[PDB]
Amino acid sequence: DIVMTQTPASVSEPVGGTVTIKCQASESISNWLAWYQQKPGQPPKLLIYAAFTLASGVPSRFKGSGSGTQFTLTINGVECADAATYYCQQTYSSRDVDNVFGGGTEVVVKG
Amino acid sequence: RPTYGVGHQPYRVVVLSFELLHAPATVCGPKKSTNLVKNKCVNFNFNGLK
Amino acid sequence: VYAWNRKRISNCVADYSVLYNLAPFFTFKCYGVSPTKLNDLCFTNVYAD
Amino acid sequence: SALGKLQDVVNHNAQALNTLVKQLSSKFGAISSVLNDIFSRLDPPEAEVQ
Repeated sequence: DIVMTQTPASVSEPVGGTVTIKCQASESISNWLAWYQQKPGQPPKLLIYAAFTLASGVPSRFKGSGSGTQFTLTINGVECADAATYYCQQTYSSRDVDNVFGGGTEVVVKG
Repeated sequence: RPTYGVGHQPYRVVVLSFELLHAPATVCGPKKSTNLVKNKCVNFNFNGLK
Repeated sequence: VYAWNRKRISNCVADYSVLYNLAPFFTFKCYGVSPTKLNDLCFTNVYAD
Repeated sequence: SALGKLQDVVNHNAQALNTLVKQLSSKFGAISSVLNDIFSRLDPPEAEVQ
């Protein structure tokens, strides 16, 4: 019933820039939202839950913004250590849903 | 804080807004419908118009 | 509450006799219409938040 | 214009009756000018004052 898409497919920007990711919904999901990061050969880890609250032990560089339909994940500064795939989870209604998580967005940092 | 009273408890509130006009009706009450009769003194009800 | 949803209700029959079990301990205090005779009414547009 | 008086009588009566019947659609400060509409729109306690 709920379907999402994650854009961009991939990003690339030097060490001093800011990388941003859009997670948009077919219909509004309110604040209910979560952002996940997996290193290669590593299970994903929660970074932003409720679309605003920082997780535990995560540095204060990842910003979640937006509410309802459009959500943005913005990183103030990269250090070539956040080069991984990020996903957004609906965590709102999963009665008949093909995938709670969205598309994959791999971050590439050229240092 | 569930220990405190209902004033510190979650309340789910659903708000409904109508327009309440009897002509372009698309959301009506659950009452049934009956065949009309002509040329007789009757008390009718057309889309809420009694 | 800040990001309240909005729903459109149309092209359907609306019944209130079912609105007891789904939301127990409900309070339907409201304005602009008598709730006692909501059964015999028709609505052009209904929005649920 | 010879028969002005009788025509005046007839016109006076007709226009007075027409004004009386037309004034029935006056709101008089209600939400609606149809008492049926008032009955299906409000709880009695305010229906009495309307």
